Amino acid sequence: NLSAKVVQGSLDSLPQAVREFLENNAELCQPDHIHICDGSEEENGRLLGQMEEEGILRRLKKYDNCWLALTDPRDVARIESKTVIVTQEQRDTVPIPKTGLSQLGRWMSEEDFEKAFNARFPGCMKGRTMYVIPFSMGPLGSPLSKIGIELTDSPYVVASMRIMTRMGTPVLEALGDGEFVKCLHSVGCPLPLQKPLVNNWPCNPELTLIAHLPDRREIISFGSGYGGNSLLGKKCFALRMASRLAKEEGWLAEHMLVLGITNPEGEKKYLAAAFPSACGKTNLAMMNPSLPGWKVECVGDDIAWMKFDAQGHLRAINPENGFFGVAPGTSVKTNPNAIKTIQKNTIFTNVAETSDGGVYWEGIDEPLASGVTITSWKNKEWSSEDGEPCAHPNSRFCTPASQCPIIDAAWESPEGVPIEGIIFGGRRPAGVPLVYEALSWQHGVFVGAAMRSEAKIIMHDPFAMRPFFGYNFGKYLAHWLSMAQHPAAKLPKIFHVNWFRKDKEGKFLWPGFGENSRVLEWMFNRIDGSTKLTPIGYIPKEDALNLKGLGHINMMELFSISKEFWDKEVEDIEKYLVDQVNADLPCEIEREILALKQRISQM
Ligand SMILES: [Mn+2]
Ligand code: NA
Repeated sequence: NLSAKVVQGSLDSLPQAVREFLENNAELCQPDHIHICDGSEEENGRLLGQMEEEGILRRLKKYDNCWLALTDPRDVARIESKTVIVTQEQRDTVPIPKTGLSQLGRWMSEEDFEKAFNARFPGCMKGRTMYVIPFSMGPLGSPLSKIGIELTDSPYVVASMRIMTRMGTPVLEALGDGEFVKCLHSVGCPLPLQKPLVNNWPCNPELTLIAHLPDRREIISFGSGYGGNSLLGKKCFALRMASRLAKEEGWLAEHMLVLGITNPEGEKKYLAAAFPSACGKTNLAMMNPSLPGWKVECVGDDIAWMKFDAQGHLRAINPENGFFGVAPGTSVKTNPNAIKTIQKNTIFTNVAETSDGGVYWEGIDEPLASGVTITSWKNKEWSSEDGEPCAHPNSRFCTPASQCPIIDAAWESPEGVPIEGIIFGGRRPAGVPLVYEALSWQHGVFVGAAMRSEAKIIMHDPFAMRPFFGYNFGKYLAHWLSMAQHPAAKLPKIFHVNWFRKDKEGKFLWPGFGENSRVLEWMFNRIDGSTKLTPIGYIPKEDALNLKGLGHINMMELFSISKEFWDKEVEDIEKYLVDQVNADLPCEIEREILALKQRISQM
């Protein structure tokens, strides 16, 4: 029966629980075939060809084994309005706010999700193949890694997951009879197609819904083929579901890159940073530092799982296997290590294509050769003159982590790396200095809680987890606060940075990119035990920041803290936190809000 539809692998080699999960959903989804993925090169190569024949991907002949997917323009991004978490009680998932709808999560009742589900999945894979992706989040076979099984009817998903996770037969062997996260995904276009297909990219924007059911350990996603919505081990599992597991079992799952930096005397520290949208995350994680004798190496550019070890050090591991980076704005100048990374074995999505088979995008900063022309991400001849970008602004590259020329030697050590500093941020055109340090752990938690970033709109993105909390943010804030009562904890120092402060003409006060290494240098030396006290925390004292080799920098304006800007800031932060967090806001946070007000009132 079922075995008759299997075109690769054997039902009988799957652990029984994996087999039951597959059986239950094949019966539900009614796919024409079952493909058990093995993770092999040969399978990958096979699936690429198949994808090329069908028009899903094009070869990028300028490079070694790169491919380009173009999507339906209705499906170009993770969509938060269609993303929900499902729990018996609303409060376990989001706080009940004082006014408005919560912006800290979107809960759906189990009754509502059951109707939503039944309206979408039965028969959804008719006419297509159901692929079975065994994948590990974390180095294969570690005790501290978690495994999932994602069923999908999208080969683009398979190939992306092979890069972004460890996938294939070795994960099934490691999993044996263990537990796993059940992940079900369908693009939602059963054949025969009921609606047109744009660029050979199936999606069902109307019914798109990305659900998480933490008590069942299930992620169920329907109707988008796009990254955050389809690659379920990354945002769905490694951030949302995990942040909730972590709150239960003593650890943290966070939206942080992790880098190791070494000073000219050979001392090395690992730092973690949580930044909101469009703040240069990959750019910092794989920075080529400008300061002589300094070295930066990349552990991860997006997510980190962290847990206190036996001596109380917070150790991080990057549960991903690759980088799903925003492409526009990537160039040799801004991120030479990212460029080198994506020179081969990479999938690109919604970027532009040169006539010689290369890629292109806003900010790539690479003159075209005489006669080379550009095809945009909508498949049309393109020119600067048309008044739309040649690449979608959320376009991506999906690339093996092992290819980063500065990948850290410890990026896959199953014991993780010891975090000595955590860095929060955002895009703040006015008011917020280049760097400041927290006064205490509780104050550091409040700094993360207070994060805002200009996306002409400025929004709150606390800890850069606003779209990703797996559970009540007030409870997450308690969970972080409680780290300070962990026996012998060695708490990382907390900082906040802003690469985007502008003068009155809107020009950047700070050059950023490699020059950010000057700011990392000061944090590094602060971790080693100097400062100038201000109401918002410590900034570097006069002349402490290393400016050698830079053109002029307006230090005074860059580090300026005005009472008036900050009177409004703290009023905004208070309003936000008391309104959105309400009955769940920890008293430690309340005290930090008041204290900042008190300090600001003293200026
Ligand atoms: Mn991210
Ligand atoms: Na997005």
